[PDB]
Amino acid sequence: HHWGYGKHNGPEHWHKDFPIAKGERQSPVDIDTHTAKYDPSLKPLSVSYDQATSLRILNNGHAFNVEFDDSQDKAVLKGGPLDGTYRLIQFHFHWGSLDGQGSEHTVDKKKYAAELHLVHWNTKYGDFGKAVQQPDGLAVLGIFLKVGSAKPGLQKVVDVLDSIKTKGKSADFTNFDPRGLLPESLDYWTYPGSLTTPPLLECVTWIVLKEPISVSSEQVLKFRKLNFNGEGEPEELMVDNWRPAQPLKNRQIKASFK
Ligand SMILES: NS(=O)(=O)c1ccc(Cl)s1
Ligand code: NA
Ligand code: NA
Ligand SMILES: [Zn+2]
Repeated sequence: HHWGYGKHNGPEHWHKDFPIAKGERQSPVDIDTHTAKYDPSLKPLSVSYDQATSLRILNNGHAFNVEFDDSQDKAVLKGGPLDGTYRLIQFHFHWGSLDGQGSEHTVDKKKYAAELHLVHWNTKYGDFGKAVQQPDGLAVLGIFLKVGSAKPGLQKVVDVLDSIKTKGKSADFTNFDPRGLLPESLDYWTYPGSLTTPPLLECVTWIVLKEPISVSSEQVLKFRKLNFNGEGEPEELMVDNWRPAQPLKNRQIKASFK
């Protein structure tokens, strides 16, 4: 037994090994757009990715991670709701078996085909491992994907997936520019939450962009050819690797835009 996204190990089972799954600040949530309040004290988001150094791409049996050098302030997120500098460590996606599902956050109950998470840690805590012991340790930039026209800046990711088909495979992945994954607008919603995979730690300031990016049907079809299993094991397609919306509890979602 190990956690996953199947009938016997999926989100309804996670609380048995990770009791915080039933906690007070779990993610994702539904973003009810009429209940979210504009906050004039929020700042524009500052995304500084010009000096990013990607290193490697890894199939971890749950998703694929594109990893970055986080030993200096090379790719950072400031401003917005944040009171510090947050360094990019990795990005990954969640996606569906069908175009009508796959996102973790929803917007007025609408599901997108996929969701991109750019994961950053607060530099005042020194390393990612210490940051995930803190209530303000992480900031995750979430971006919705809809199916339509292709996203050119995603294609290098699509094309390497053949070399990391199965759990545990990694490949060199240098000189990837994450600026190619952003929409035009940086307008956002924000709320306090958690990692959406075990260990489900309640360390995250979520920043979810209002504008989706559009990717082609062929791009998301290639995500769906990945495998949850290892090489030489029975093939189980890596699809529907999303957690559903969780109770909002005593939280307020704020909007950067009126
Ligand atoms: N899915 S997420 O909350 O971005 C996340 C899961 C594990 C991480 Cl490390 S970051
Ligand atoms: Na509100
Ligand atoms: Na270094
Ligand atoms: Zn995620």
